[PDB]
Amino acid sequence: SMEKVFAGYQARQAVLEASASTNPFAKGIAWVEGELVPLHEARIPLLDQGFMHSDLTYDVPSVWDGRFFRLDDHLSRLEASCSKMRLKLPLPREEVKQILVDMVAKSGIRDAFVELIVTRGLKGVRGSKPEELVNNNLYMFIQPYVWVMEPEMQRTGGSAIIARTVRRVPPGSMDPTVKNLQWGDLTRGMFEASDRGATYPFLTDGDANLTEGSGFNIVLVKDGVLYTPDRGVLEGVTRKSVIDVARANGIEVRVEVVPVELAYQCDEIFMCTTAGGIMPITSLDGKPVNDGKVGPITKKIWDGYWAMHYDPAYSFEIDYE
Amino acid sequence: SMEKVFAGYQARQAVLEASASTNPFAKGIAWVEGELVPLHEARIPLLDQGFMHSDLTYDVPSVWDGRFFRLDDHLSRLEASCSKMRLKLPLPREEVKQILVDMVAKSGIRDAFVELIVTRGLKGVRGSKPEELVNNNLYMFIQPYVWVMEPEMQRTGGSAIIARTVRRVPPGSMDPTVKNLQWGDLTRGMFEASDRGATYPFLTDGDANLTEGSGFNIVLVKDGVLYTPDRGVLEGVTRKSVIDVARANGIEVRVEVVPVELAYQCDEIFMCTTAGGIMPITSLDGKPVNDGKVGPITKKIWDGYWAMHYDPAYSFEIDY
Amino acid sequence: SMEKVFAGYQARQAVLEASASTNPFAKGIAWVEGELVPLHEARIPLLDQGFMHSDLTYDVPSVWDGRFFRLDDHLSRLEASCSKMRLKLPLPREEVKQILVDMVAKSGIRDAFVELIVTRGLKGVRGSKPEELVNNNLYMFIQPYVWVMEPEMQRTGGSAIIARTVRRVPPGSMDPTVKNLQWGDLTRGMFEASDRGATYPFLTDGDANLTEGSGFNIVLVKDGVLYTPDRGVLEGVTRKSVIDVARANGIEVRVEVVPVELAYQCDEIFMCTTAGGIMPITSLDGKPVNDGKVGPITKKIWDGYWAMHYDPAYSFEIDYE
Amino acid sequence: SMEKVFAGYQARQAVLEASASTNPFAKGIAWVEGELVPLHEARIPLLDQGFMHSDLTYDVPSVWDGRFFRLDDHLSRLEASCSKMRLKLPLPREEVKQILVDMVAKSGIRDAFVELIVTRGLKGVRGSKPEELVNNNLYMFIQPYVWVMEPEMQRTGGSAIIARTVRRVPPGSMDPTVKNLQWGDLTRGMFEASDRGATYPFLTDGDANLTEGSGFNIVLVKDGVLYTPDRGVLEGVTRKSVIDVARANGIEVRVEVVPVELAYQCDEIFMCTTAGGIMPITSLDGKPVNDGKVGPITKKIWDGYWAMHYDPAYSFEIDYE
Ligand SMILES: [Cl-]
Ligand SMILES: [Cl-]
Ligand SMILES: [Cl-]
Ligand SMILES: [Cl-]
Ligand SMILES: [Cl-]
Ligand SMILES: [Cl-]
Ligand SMILES: [Cl-]
Ligand SMILES: [Cl-]
Ligand SMILES: [Cl-]
Ligand SMILES: [Cl-]
Ligand SMILES: [Cl-]
Ligand SMILES: [Cl-]
Ligand SMILES: [Cl-]
Ligand SMILES: [Cl-]
Ligand SMILES: [Cl-]
Ligand SMILES: [Cl-]
Ligand SMILES: [Cl-]
Ligand SMILES: [Cl-]
Ligand SMILES: [Cl-]
Ligand SMILES: [Cl-]
Ligand SMILES: [Cl-]
Ligand SMILES: [Cl-]
Ligand SMILES: [Cl-]
Ligand SMILES: [Cl-]
Ligand SMILES: [Cl-]
Ligand SMILES: [Cl-]
Ligand code: NA
Repeated sequence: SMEKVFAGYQARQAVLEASASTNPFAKGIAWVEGELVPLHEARIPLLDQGFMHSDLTYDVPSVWDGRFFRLDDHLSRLEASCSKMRLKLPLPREEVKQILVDMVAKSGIRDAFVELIVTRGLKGVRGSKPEELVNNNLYMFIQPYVWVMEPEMQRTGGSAIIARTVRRVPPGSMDPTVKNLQWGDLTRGMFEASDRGATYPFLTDGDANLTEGSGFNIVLVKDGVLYTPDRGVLEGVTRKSVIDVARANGIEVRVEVVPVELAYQCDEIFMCTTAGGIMPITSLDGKPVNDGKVGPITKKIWDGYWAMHYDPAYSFEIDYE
Repeated sequence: SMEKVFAGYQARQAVLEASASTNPFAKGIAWVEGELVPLHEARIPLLDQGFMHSDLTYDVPSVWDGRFFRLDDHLSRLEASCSKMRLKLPLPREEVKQILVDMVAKSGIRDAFVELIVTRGLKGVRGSKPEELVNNNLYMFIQPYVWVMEPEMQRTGGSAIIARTVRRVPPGSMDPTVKNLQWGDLTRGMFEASDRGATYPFLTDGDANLTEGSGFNIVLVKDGVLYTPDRGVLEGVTRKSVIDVARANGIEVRVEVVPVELAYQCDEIFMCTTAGGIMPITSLDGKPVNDGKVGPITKKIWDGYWAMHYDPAYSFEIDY
Repeated sequence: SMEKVFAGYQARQAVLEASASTNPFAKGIAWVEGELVPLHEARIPLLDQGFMHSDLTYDVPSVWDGRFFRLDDHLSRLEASCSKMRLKLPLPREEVKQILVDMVAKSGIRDAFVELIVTRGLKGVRGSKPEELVNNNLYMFIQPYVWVMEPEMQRTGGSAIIARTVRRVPPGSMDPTVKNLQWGDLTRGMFEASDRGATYPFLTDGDANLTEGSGFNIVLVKDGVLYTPDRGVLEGVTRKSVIDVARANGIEVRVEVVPVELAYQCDEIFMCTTAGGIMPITSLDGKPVNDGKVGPITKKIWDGYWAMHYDPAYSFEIDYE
Repeated sequence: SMEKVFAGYQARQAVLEASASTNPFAKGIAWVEGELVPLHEARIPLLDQGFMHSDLTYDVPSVWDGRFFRLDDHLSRLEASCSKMRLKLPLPREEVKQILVDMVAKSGIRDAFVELIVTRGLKGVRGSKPEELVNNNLYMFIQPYVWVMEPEMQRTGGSAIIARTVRRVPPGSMDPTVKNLQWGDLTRGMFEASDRGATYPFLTDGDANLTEGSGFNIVLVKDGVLYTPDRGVLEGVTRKSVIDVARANGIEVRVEVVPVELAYQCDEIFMCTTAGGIMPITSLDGKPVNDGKVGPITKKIWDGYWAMHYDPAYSFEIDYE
């Protein structure tokens, strides 16, 4: 149930904040050039191309109730993203896995936002031969779980708008399956949502089709069928878990081109991302979605998603010692 | 004169190199939270939104022969970029000017690449009211002049391609008049150019029109008339200087939609940006541009652009 | 003041409507291969490439109160469209205008919809040399004045929507300054407007900018300044007349890129085309434009536009004997 | 065996030519308002919206060696196209099939190009209720088989270019799965190919991906795998047959987004459409495709495609009495 899941998070959260006075990693821990530092003290070289030209890729696994969730899927996506950008994970994947879990155990964080960043390094791409672009930089940090939609808002649903002043960066400019931090369009959508009195922007592809929002995939529900865009979006691990939950309940999920018009004619809407999970949308463009309540299929997806966090096929326990 | 301008630069480079053993700022100086540090030692907070989400704007003025070139145009464009992104220059504009001048003077660099970065700060835009987004961060650094085209290549021109695996980010996603560091498409084009045996990628808008390249504007020349794209590109200060020079010489500049086909049927091609100046392109898609030599109008713009660096209306001397 | 012009047309309508029994051309007259036939009896070859592949351009001048309005501008734009499409007006422009006034004369129509069509001919472009594509076909007809907005609606303003299920054909696909009959996107927009309970669709370029609608240009007014898109649209003769009226009245004109958001924050909206003239819009997306009344700048352009039809510099009288 | 197919076609061509003196339908037959006329005498009303605004859909089945090829697949696609455009086939599809067979038998054409056109009718969409737009018009005609690539050129393959002055109309403007005659972009591409010394234009989607050409789908072959675009194109019946032949031969076909770069790195290229069949491309942008010869996998698809014309699951024999 939703109340039991959030009550456990609130308990573990309070325990974490009580440890902050004696554990300098309780607010987060970062890995910078082989050194573990408190997150809010972490610094990176100004000349790092991940800053100078956002020449990087990244990925965000999570920890819930002391259990890493689908970590191997995120590490595999990071490696695929690195290869698409001609980057290379600077450490063996097995060592990265050991460092990540050790950082979580040192922080004591039971519900964690985990981020890995692989940047081009100190040498820019311009005027460089491929041989001198191999010293890629790696940054990792753990921090308390981040909510794109706060737990209280998940009980009643959120408000969204179809963005009309900004469209998603097309794949011909930037591959949206390569997770990146070049959030120019998404930051614009967030400003438009604030100007229009809503919280979440839904960005189109400029061809009257839905893509994704500012840090989440979009799923529409109409007549017992789930619809989510197949192109122009990140292939989210949460979205993959949504498909797993729907298949277990005999619910069809159509991963295809989704017209904007369907968002106005569907029964339920919810957002999905690692930093938040399953987040219902009960208002669109100032009007309620159907009856303005969290739909029944959304709760089924919501309940199943968090149940997967204790399935040993998708999670493993962390030894905090 | 190309040889005269470059010979002066190489001579000043020897002076800078000889000073490096006793000046820790000779390789660059950075301004971080009110502190001046050697550029290669400068560090920024990991949680800065300029890194966490590239939530920033920036601008790049330059120094040549100890003269700041068109600094007030770059400072004004940075302020216009900040307002468009709901950022604000964290220091008064005049105070920023004196810091940059003092930074250049401390470094001893006579030909300088100067960069100013304004990021959102330590708090992200997501789930935030406008009041908690006013603590923007400022980063500035001086570094030796950066060449998108090396001086020796400018004498003969470079090789370019029309990018076919990537197109420019449309203005409906990111305003290209707001200078930003989200170079996803530009970095892809640089890889495609390397894959195809050329140096400079020319990105289209996907609608079969030219836009800009990986850090430079594009100007085509046909029958004595300059053509440069009017939308989907940065309004470069170098491009504005090109128009200034062509204005003084009676050369018509057409800032309009430029179709891709014109790049294959023009007489001269050259790029322009602060990090390099006027850079001729004598080869396109593996084929020569006209006669494969640097064109006469390009040389006219070239000579006029560098003479502008000693015009008091566009520059001022730095007291080292 | 609308009444004088409308009553003139309404009274001239009765003279034409009462002459329907006697006049075989009161409902229209067409020019097909050198012969003149009643409009609703005209026929074209099935193999004409103007039908087989919409391989044509066209233009619509008009007659008002027995005065051809800016006919030479429409003829020049037609010749420009032909050259851009590698077509050629199959008769000297001088013979075309003489044939045109003769057709209006025999029809007796005082307020007429005139349409010229130049098609590729009977031979298709596919697998053909340039020399085999020179026999272009010409089709011309006169028709009673067509209103994209009824005169009664023009006094109160109409309802419009920003199309969300369709966007305008980009110039890189089809040159919108070459007037064509490939209305696939405009027809979809008209269906969307009917679906959403409005009359007129406003199509975007997919990049959150305004373009044009189904057969008209769009003009926005805010703080006494006219705004109309500068690309991706037809350079309409009515729009050029709107700008001309603005020149004579000291109005600032901004022919530039108009973002979609300006339509939701402007003071007045009106559309313009030869088939209807100046056509106000007082409702957008189900909400009133400003105060929902025909704004003062629109009424100013409206009165000036129809006064040009009696200006000898822009019109000339037809001799009906 | 390309000779076996082409020689049989030439023998039937000689028989049809000798009958042209006595048969007025040997050059084609058209169905216009229930009347059968010689194709080159067929006329349509000028005011038909299929001409006035290209407000129509169409489809092209074919006859080979006296056998209709996949006719019901074309009729089903025609019905799906009509429904998407809010049109309706003006006759029962079984009667339409009976009429088509009767026209082919009456013409004596053994290898035929068959075209069916459904237009909006005489009343335009602009300012109309759904009731007044139900009188759709139907045009059908038979004519000798049309070759987008001549049989002799199919032996050595043709030359193509990636169009750089034009891009395909995006689906947000016009649905490419709805076969239409609004060939504005395709005609421009055909002119660019002629300007650049090539025969066939390959149009991109504007996002550095391949779509289709001027009346054909595009298939790339690399390392034994077939690639063809999954969006922005017509879902061709010939393309469907290509997938059928490749599946019967254990050859993988990937219907997915195809980057432009793959066209410059692949082993074989061929086009496919009803009017011509499998058409190899051995030159791209003035350079040979691999060795410049018709590839082995292309010939395998070529042989299987024509063998399908005698498979009872994809063809049926016409009784010419
Ligand atoms: Cl609490
Ligand atoms: Cl994202
Ligand atoms: Cl986030
Ligand atoms: Cl299905
Ligand atoms: Cl649906
Ligand atoms: Cl376990
Ligand atoms: Cl354990
Ligand atoms: Cl000097
Ligand atoms: Cl003229
Ligand atoms: Cl033909
Ligand atoms: Cl269509
Ligand atoms: Cl849009
Ligand atoms: Cl109309
Ligand atoms: Cl019109
Ligand atoms: Cl009279
Ligand atoms: Cl043979
Ligand atoms: Cl009409
Ligand atoms: Cl027989
Ligand atoms: Cl029926
Ligand atoms: Cl070429
Ligand atoms: Cl699609
Ligand atoms: Cl298919
Ligand atoms: Cl590839
Ligand atoms: Cl069957
Ligand atoms: Cl069958
Ligand atoms: Cl048979
Ligand atoms: Na959008």
